[PDB]
Amino acid sequence: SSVMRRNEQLTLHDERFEKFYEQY
Amino acid sequence: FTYRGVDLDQLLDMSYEQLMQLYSARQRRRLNRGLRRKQHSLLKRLRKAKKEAPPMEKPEVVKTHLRDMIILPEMVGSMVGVYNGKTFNQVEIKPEMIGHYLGEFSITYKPVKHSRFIPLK
Amino acid sequence: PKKNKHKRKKVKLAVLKYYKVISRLRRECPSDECGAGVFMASHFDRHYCGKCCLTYC
Amino acid sequence: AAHKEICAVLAAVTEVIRSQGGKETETEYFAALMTTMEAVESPESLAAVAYLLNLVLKRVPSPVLIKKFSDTSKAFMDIMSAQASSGSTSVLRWVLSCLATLLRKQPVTLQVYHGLLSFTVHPKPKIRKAAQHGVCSVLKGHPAAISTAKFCIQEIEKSATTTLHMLTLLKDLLPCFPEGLVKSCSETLLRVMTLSHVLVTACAMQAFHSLFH
Amino acid sequence: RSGKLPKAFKIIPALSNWEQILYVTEPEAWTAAAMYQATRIFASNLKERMAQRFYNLVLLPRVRDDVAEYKRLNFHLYMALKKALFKPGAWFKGILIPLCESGTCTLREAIIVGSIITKCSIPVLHSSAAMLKIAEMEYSGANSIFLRLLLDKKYALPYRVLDALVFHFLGFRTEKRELPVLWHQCLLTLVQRYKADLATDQKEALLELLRLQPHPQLSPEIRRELQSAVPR
RNA sequence: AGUGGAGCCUGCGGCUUAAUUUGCACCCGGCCCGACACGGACAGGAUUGACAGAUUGAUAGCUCUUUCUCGAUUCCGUGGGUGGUGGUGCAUGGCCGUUGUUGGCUGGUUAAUUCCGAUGAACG
Ligand SMILES: [Zn+2]
Repeated sequence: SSVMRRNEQLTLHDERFEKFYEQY
Repeated sequence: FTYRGVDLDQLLDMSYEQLMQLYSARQRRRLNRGLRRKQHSLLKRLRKAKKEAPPMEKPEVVKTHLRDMIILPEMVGSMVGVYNGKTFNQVEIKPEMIGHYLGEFSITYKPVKHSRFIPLK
Repeated sequence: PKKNKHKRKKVKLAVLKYYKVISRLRRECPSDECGAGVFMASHFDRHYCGKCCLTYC
Repeated sequence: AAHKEICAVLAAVTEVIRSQGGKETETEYFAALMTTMEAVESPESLAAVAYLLNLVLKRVPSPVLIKKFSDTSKAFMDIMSAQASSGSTSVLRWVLSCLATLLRKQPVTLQVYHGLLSFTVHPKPKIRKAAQHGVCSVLKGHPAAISTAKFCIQEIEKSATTTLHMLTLLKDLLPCFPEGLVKSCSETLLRVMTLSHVLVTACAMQAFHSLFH
Repeated sequence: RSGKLPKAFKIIPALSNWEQILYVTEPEAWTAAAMYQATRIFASNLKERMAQRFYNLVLLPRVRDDVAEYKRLNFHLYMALKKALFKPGAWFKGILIPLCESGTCTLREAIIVGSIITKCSIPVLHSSAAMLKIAEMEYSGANSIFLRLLLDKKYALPYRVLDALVFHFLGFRTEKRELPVLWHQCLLTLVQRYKADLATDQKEALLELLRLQPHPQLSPEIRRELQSAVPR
């Protein structure tokens, strides 16, 4: 986890990243 | 027509085990060494062509690459399109080629087809 | 004899032929892995199914 | 994984299991497992109890073996009958091993030794080799030398691959023979020199080498 | 060599004890065409777990063996990997990430896998997950090629994934080791494709990286692309 | 003593053919498969995997008919503009080898401590 972001101008998809490393 | 004193009608009835004496040495040894399965499939295709053809003209041609297959006495009535390198030479099976192979009816090479100085000064 | 690529036939609404009005127009596969929704292919002399080859002729 | 451990049969059985009940050694384990020996042909269990009988009995229970040598004699003879009727692999080998231990630590003894020597010409190599080592240990540890020497003479005179094995027996047993039986065995070896086979000749040369060495 | 395999081999995914059947069939002695057909059948019958285990146990060791032996991937095995990428979840979790985490990935396999990735279309969620997986592991020489080729796949990049990539770049300030310019090429690709998704403190972080870790040729181009970058 | 004379076969030439490989490219067939940009098709579903019968010289969904399934993992064409499991040469970090002395048996199998099968230390 990081500290900064892109801040403004909306989001489209939060992305599902926990379906790859959690398998093994 | 008779072959080695044996007519075609009894040749059809005369079976696989005692084919030895009516042949030459080479195909006798070839049959003694064990016949394979690919030429059996070729026999099956030839006879499948032989069934459903109407019986008042010559049946449909069966084509193959097999140049080295022993002609059985029961081949009389087939049409064999044997490869030569480029094309299929399709030939009628007469009763007279029982002892021969399929290679000598498919020639792989064409025949070969192959003025003097006079001083003036 | 160029290397042409086979094109899948865009059949128009191949989905909308296994149901009427309710029930199944085709049979249901009795398999353990799948079935009751995997439609049973019924060709003019035979049958053809999805996964584990439960085939009837 | 369970044979290389200290608690396994490689080390624990040899040291602490001979002390049955704190005193070494007791044949109460042997005296209560006749049910495995008779009317049971379960594989790999008779072999295991024969291995245990071979390994435990080696700690010289001489008065016990003297007093119940008769019981062990009939027990091992019915074992011989059962294994001849069945034809197993490991049970016969370790029961010949425990027979060897019994005969080394110790009329009935003569017939037990005769049976042990008769089960030496078995075609199976493990049984035959176990009987070979057993007869070698029993004779070298003798009033029974005449019996085994005349048995070897009669076994040669009755006859082809077992001749090499019993020639190895003769090679390991010529020095512990009486003089007349030494002369008879030398005459028999000289008779079998006449064959043109080289393997029996080499076995006889090694027997002569072990005798004269 | 050619033709069709017996159809009993194709009922292996329909079985329950498929691992024992796989061990009976001895996959280490298979040929390239047989393994290609096996990967095709395994990817054509769902069940991402068994496909991932097959890639972990069979396909990846064979790829390692013939790359170490013949110095090039096989033709039918290249097709096998292309067929395995048709199920991207099994291919990422079964081949790419374990080989990156092994720490002994060769450059030849790195270039081959990157060319396979750039041959194909990667889903945006799967590409972002791959980015996050690469950015979270330790640094290796061949991993920069994977990251650069995934970056010039040119997909949309989320918040946390891009920030994890940025801090992966920021994790190199105390490193006095000589650094390849391939890492700088991955960095230049990131800047060139995502200059509008770069905030301020990231930009001065990259300027102080270029000051701390300078390059004669490509670092001026990175400086130009950072200095002429519009935000938002 | 021969060859060069005759016959046999063998190499270069030459001639023939599909090739008469070479100082197996190919004959004749059948197979299999790069991104950049733009214009299209694309969940109406792009696409992957096929029961069968056969085309084929034989089979094979890699083929020719019949619809069953996986579903974005997409697939058609055009550019002298890049180009890629590209090939090749230079510099490059590690790593092998290259440039004395003294100790120390569950198993089946064969004649045979037979065959296979599990199974360490100092001194100069
Ligand atoms: Zn069904």
